[PDB]
Amino acid sequence: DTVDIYDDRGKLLESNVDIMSLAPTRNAAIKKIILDTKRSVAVSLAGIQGALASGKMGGKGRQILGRGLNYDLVGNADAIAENVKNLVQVDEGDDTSVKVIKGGKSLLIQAPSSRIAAGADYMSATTVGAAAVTQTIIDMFGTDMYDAPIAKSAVWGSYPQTMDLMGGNVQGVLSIPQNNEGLGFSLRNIMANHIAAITSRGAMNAAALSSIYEQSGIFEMGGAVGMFERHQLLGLACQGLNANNVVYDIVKENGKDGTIGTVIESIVGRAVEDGVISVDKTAPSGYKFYKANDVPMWNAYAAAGTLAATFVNCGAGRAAQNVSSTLLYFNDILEKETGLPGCDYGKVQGVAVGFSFFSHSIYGGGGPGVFNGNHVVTRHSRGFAIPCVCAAVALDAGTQMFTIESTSGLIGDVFGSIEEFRQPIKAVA
Amino acid sequence: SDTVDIYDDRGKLLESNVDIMSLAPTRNAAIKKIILDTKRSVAVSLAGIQGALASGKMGGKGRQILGRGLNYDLVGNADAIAENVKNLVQVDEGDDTSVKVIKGGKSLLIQAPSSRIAAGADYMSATTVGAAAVTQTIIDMFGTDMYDAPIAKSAVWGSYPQTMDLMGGNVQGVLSIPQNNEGLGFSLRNIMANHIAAITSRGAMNAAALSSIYEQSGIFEMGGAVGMFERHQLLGLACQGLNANNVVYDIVKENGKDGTIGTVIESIVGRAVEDGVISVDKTAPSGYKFYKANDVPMWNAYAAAGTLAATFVNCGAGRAAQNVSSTLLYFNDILEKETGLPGCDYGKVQGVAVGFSFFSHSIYGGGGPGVFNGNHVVTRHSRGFAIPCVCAAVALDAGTQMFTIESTSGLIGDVFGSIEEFRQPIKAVAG
Amino acid sequence: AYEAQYYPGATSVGANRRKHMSGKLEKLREISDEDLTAVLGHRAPGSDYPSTHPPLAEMGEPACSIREAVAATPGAAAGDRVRYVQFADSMYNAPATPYFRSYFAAINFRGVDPGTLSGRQIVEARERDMEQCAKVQMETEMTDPALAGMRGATVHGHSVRLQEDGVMFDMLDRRRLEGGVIIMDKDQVAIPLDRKVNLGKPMSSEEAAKRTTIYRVDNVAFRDDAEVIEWVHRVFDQRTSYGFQPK
Amino acid sequence: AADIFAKFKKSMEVKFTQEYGSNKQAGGDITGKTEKFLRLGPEQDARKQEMIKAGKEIAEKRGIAFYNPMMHMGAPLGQRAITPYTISGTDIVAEPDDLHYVNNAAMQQMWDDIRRTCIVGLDMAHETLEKRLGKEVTPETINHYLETLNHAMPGAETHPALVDDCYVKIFTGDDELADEIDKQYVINVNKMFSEEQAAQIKASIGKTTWQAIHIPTIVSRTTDGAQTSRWAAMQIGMSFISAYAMCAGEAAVADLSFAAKHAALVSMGEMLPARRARGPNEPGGLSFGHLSDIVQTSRVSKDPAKIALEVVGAGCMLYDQIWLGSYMSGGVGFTQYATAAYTDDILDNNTYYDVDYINDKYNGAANLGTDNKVKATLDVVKDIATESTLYGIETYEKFPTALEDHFGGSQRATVLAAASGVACALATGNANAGLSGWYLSMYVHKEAWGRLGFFGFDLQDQCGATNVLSYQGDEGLPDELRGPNYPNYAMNVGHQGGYAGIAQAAHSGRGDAFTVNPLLKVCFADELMPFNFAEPRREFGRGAIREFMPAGERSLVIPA
Amino acid sequence: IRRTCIVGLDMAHETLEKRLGKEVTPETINHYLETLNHAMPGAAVVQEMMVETHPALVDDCYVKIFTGDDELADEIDKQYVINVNKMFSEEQAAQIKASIGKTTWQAIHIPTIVSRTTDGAQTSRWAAMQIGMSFISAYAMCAGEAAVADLSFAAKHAALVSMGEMLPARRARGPNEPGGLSFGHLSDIVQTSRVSKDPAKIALEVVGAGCMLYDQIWLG
Amino acid sequence: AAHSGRGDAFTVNPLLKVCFADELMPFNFAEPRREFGRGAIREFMPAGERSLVIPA
Ligand code: F43
Ligand SMILES: C[C@@H](OP(=O)(O)O)[C@H](NC(=O)CCCCCCS)C(=O)O
Ligand SMILES: O=S(=O)(O)CCS
Repeated sequence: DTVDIYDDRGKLLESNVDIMSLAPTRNAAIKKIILDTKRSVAVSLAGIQGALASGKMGGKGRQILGRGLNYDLVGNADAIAENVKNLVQVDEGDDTSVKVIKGGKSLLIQAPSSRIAAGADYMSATTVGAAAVTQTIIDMFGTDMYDAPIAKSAVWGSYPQTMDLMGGNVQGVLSIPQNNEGLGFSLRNIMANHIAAITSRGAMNAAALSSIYEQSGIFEMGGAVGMFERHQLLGLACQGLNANNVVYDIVKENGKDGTIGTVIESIVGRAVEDGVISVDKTAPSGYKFYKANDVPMWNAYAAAGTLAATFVNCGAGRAAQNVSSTLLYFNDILEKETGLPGCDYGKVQGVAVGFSFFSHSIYGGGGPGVFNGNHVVTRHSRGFAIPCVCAAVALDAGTQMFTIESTSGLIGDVFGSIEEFRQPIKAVA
Repeated sequence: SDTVDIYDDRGKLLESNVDIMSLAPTRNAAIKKIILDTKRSVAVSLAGIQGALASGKMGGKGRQILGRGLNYDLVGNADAIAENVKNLVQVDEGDDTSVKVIKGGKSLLIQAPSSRIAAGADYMSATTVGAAAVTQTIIDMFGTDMYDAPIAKSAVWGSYPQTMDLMGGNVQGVLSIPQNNEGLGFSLRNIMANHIAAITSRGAMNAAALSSIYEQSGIFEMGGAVGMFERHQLLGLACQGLNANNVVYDIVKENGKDGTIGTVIESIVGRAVEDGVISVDKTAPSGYKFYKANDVPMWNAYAAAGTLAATFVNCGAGRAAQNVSSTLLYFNDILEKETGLPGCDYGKVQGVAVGFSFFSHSIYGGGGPGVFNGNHVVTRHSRGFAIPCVCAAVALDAGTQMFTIESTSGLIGDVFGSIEEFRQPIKAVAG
Repeated sequence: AYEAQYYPGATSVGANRRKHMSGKLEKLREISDEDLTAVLGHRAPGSDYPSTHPPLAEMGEPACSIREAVAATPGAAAGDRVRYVQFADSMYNAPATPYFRSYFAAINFRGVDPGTLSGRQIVEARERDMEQCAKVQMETEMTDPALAGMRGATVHGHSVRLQEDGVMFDMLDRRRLEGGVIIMDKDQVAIPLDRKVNLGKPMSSEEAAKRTTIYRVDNVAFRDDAEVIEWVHRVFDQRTSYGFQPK
Repeated sequence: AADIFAKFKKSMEVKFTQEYGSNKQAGGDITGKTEKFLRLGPEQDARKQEMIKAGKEIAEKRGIAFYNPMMHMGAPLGQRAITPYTISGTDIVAEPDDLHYVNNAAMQQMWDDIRRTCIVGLDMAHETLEKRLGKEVTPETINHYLETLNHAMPGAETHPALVDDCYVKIFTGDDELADEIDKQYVINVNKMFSEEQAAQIKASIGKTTWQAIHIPTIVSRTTDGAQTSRWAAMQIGMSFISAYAMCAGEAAVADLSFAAKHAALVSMGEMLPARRARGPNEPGGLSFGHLSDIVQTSRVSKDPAKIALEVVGAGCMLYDQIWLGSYMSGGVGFTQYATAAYTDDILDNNTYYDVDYINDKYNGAANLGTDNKVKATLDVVKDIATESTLYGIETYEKFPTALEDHFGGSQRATVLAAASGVACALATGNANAGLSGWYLSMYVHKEAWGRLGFFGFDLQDQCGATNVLSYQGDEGLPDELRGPNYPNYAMNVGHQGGYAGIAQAAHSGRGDAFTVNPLLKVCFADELMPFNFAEPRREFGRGAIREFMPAGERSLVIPA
Repeated sequence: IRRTCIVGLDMAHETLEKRLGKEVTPETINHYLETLNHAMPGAAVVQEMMVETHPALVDDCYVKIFTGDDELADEIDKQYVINVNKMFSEEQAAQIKASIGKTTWQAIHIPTIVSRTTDGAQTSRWAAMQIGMSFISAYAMCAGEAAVADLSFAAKHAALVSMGEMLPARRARGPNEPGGLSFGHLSDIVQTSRVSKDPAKIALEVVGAGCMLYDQIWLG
Repeated sequence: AAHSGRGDAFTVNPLLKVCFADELMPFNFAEPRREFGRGAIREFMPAGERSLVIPA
């Protein structure tokens, strides 16, 4: 199983790269992306100063009256960065990097990888960053002994009274491990707006990075053992990483006047030509049931077609709303028109059903940008349906209410400064 | 730069002038290897899997699926099962994966590679991958029809994903699921005193050293050691757990035959005064001599060393493991009475000692000290200065507890005691 | 290229289903654009389309390869609101069904958001695109005024026994018979129109049954269609097997 | 079956062709395809008139808008007639309103009984006493200790009359031990079950002794379900200390405190993940096997179809009306997604027809036994499910009233899929066979009618077929173990009720004593509970008539 | 304390004004609040042939709006408005209006029986469902469309103020329980600081209520 | 007490402070201890009673 990986402009990145070489547990760039997501955290200096001044800290609506501290954190953000780097870093000169992002309002704290190798999970980054910021505040701004709690909770929110830092001003790409729906789901717990914002709204970059996270979290959860390793790697290569440029070829050929039906025709034509499926039986009415000679390859083709169709539908409409219907109906009409199961064997189709329901009804969910791989609505597809959601959100034009800015302004501003995230396909290739 | 030198279990010198900065969880190579081995190692109960398949007693406490029994000779084929599972869990032919058949094929020991850990956010990759590998191997090798696949799967993944964890499954590591931690960074704790006593073969000082290694690693993970608190925790760990300067072995030796907690307090305060750690800040009219700490982190380290020494004395004297819940409390309390300074951890050790006491000396006894760990609501308070004492106590018991350390931790003892860094924590930490 | 086949089934229901999925539908009536806007109810008839955001040209776009490769719909270049058209179809031999309305909308129109339920089928897009889709669905044989209709809320009546008049039940009574022609006098959410919209003469029951896409033992038994049953069985067998093992 | 088909027809007659209240539906043809809608408004129900009057009166009394049917958009509720519901397998006629769990006392009492119940293992406590305390336990000592537990558990500062529903019983797999113990505290497996059922129960629990603990219902209502375990543990510790003459305060007795409090404690449910965070003893963690076992229909009946159907009825109610209808969702409720599977006998008619079909094709494979059962293959599942689904569709298309009754497609899809899955699990004795038949029924329904169900009813049914036989980590468990916390099943209605009945059928058709847990079958095998788990569907009907008296009412400590 | 929840009206209003292009005037808010007070106790407002919770058993359920906008509170029907100026002293009222801003909030109190038959996680779900349905009924928008989801997501998360947060896994209990109710929220629930000026009586009342609520109920 | 002596309107959350300034509550949150006293003497009427559906 050898594919080519094509970047979002349709150019050739690397030729003949073996599929197994591209696995989460083997690829160096994917491992680096995982490590950076684990260690990097973002601090809102503006929010810290606002909470200190107004006492608005500890969650939604909370405000302590009469204990306001008036510190110019934003003005002295450079010295704060230097001291936070001094505190966080384990040894001098290691991988610890702290940058001041966007004119002092926010910080980027990337704790050293030693703090990751010397702990069970990624929360060391968040806790050490919050501790460093709190210590630097108390140090350089001369906070009284009895004002320490206020400076602490202007960074830590309500922790430990709450499980997470509710109302805090330090946060990372991944939520706390206590929020997982299962074993290994932590890497899947990244909302769609985060991936849309990180790649600066680039559809085949948001899709690539979201699929990288999804497949990392599915390898972690024992989803790729034996033949399933190949099963998932084929899907990742074909859908997420633009294997052999199929997705972008389909996008170009069905862009100007395409629909879901034309993309279905494109996928079935490419499958029949490449030999992935061939006519097994012909019914008396002339309908030709097809049989999948290469079952994981057919699943990969269905996933690539799903992503391409989401591109076409949500780019013709310029609304991230249509992603749920695209994911449902591409697979559904593919089953109807070929006689074969859709991508991930009805799993992607069912995830699209639930995700279209919950984004179109009174029962919760929300816009397509609040769904992640850990969501109970969308935790079912084995890495083939959330990439489409993230790509759709990146491909919206001001239609959503809970936009990328509203939910992930800090995340976008801070993590859009890493090249391994703005260009995930180039990194992986 | 605070520098001590480490004295091994028998009081010998290990290496001279170890910087306590090179002794933290985030810098020591032995500690990092211990953490990785704890994260990746998992033990599979082949006998339990076979019994679940034959009887249908799978999925949890009381469950039994009737009429769907599969009879597979799992224990008889254990070498083949282990070989196939090693094939399935690997990432490359020749990585640090290892599958060993422990105790005659009744159980398996599978340690996932470091690549599975580095490419996942936390430690459950080893558990899930090992369980999936075993289930795949059973399905492949014993010819399970696809309508019996659920039974073969749930004989391993007991009642999961319905339950958050493998409730009733026969694949278990040492750490609990990431959801079941007490808080941020608490995961690397949660290894009960019985396991540490078993791993070190009930060597009280070795057990205390290893338990303190885990507890301080959890502290560093939580972000409770940054800068001056990093110095605080490093000094405390080096003095108490690692027997730095032989200050705890000497105290135990001096109160060897006839010595109570009070004599330990006198010895520790004498050493603190002699070393200049504390001085006489005042003198009340009654002749009392209020003391002031010239080095508060170092005085806390001395208090922790004294607490460990007092637990050694008052639990080896009676050869009971139930004397920690009173030793840690009353030693620190009497120490503050004697010197006018605060106890170990500024009272947090005494508070967690009260926790041990009421949770183990009461009608709400949740079990003896063998169940104590740093990842519990009752025992999470002290910053890693109390739990080493509990582990030392359980290592110093004479069999007065209902649960023998063997009966609850034999497999963990076999799996980890075979590793040098787990039987001799201090020598590896000393490097 | 690859010629679509769209569905298995040799009966008349299979033929109608292929018609609806491929959209090769026959004109059956005319609805004036002002009438269409009035019945939809998202804007005053013959008035400029509102905008939820500025135009694509006015505010520029990020550097997506998909944006530059995919041509934005005419209703998205103008930043129109994402409005809807919803339909309720009768089980008693209506000429359309939810999933096949959805297949129509998905195969034949760009940038739509067809959603399918048992009792209602909603299509969402920009206002102009939804106007096009509603125009096609209203002027063809896909929609029977007696056995269908726009309903933005209280869609109950798809499975209820028809009226003696021959028209589906409507709680809000949006449209009904008047002088032999189904006259619609409320928008699709029961906000009355100032005008009466004449949607024509409803089809005869024999005609609707001759051009319905719902299997029924009365008209076309699903049990007697071996090809669709075989399609179900094949897809299900493959799903189950490859859920066990992808090989 | 013809008899069940007859009762289905009679239910349609009493529902549509007969007038209820003042809807003026008297007359008609239940095989007819037309009707005239009178549009009488919500005032046709009479009970709805009661609700309107009460809401208006409360609106004047309190001072803010409370309940005005005119604020229904368009026209008020009931533009088509308000026809009643008949509980499957019985003749009590129920109004739709009375089947909303808020309005049904028995419906509430069911969950208040599963929630407040716990079972604590007792061998380890006696073993610790014997070995490490010297106080040998003799059946006289157990009698005294259980007497002490039985009223201390109610609290003894709890009100003597406010906690009358708070008692403790024991059941043991040791036949000779249960003989001496005072029978007021013993659940006797040998005389509550048949010989073979009791044989399997004893074989599965071994020689072990267990306690069935039921804390007061008012305590369960006030707090959550996680208070049950702690209340039971505290009362157990108090009873051990006060019944065995043991000092409280020494260290060694703490080992017994652990052993008797929570070392062998089996919870009804377990923990849930974050979005639905909840603790033990909530419906999201209650397995399908555990619900199959809480229903004592297996213990008291030999008919497998009746057992599976009764489990389906109770299940839908617990998992749809309470769990998904209230906890995860709230609002008006989901009573009519649930009444489909335990009202009007459509499900019973379909399932009895499937029993006849299987017994005719597979030599009585659907009869009780364990050797006649056909091995589960794709051919058998395809055959049984498709025929079942085709018959159910033909019945909806042949009786327009049955179609109007299950007006929303979700009810029809649930009924068809439940019948198909129950039939497949009966024929094959494999619960996952029933699951795969369920999903094939959903596919046949979708392809036949062009519509399946609500927007997201097909989530676990598209994910359904492929995950039934997978052995991957988060996909696949035997059904008996599955539950509302299963990843596919966590958030959708109309399924989880039928899933439990599927697992019960796989073991009901074999004459099995229990589905997944014997401790639950024996724990709830006690006719002292205020709820009758032997037949739950008859219990919901009893509540809907205002003839069910629950526990946890505070009338004694409240002004009158 | 358990059945009570607060949901903001300004984010839903932004959603309605953007996605649908509606105008949110005081008369539409009067109509919507009347609709909501109908629908919150468990009644239907959109579709037909369904049950509804009996008004006698859920009579302790209602929804009120308090706003830091003085005018918007002024022309809204004064049966659904918690008037800050009337209820609070002018200094405290000024502090509150400064703290919240010119934003409107809903004070939802779902039925007691629903909270007793369920847990404290019940409240936000029930409130969000009925708020979404009331929006749908009162603002003439489609039963199912993306704007409805945004309102649901706003009510359920984006603008929800829970009495308590959710507890960690070890404590086998959930949201809006006594263990998530921090000390600040329990102080704010007790309304002695609004009614009296004795600074010691306020603290003593908070102690008296907190001792009960925590020790007797939460810890048992 | 940290804020009451300062005469502050709210402790940490004004939304909760204004949300419970309603007189329709069956429980008087102005005098909590007095409410406990009333409850202890069988003179407090709570909601949630099911006497309508329960048999007499
Ligand atoms: C606003 C929604 C979208 C949403 O997220 N939920 C709604 C409404 C909601 C409300 C209706 C109460 C009210 O009026 O305030 C409740 C009761 C949930 C709640 N808040 O308790 C509900 N639906 Ni709905 N909902 C149902 C159903 C349905 C069926 C109804 C089809 C038909 O022809 O009537 C359709 C979807 C489908 O096509 O399957 C449906 C849609 C819809 N459902 C459309 C309203 C449709 C309309 O305007 O007519 N429900 C059903 O399938 C039957 C049972 C009924 C549920 C009430 C009960 O069983 O207790 C109710 C379940
Ligand atoms: C999805 C999720 O919603 P949120 O993610 O919270 O918006 C979840 N809903 C429930 O799982 C579904 C309840 C409604 C079910 C309606 C019939 S499918 C919940 O309440 O947390
Ligand atoms: O209208 S929806 O199908 O989304 C919900 C019905 S319960």
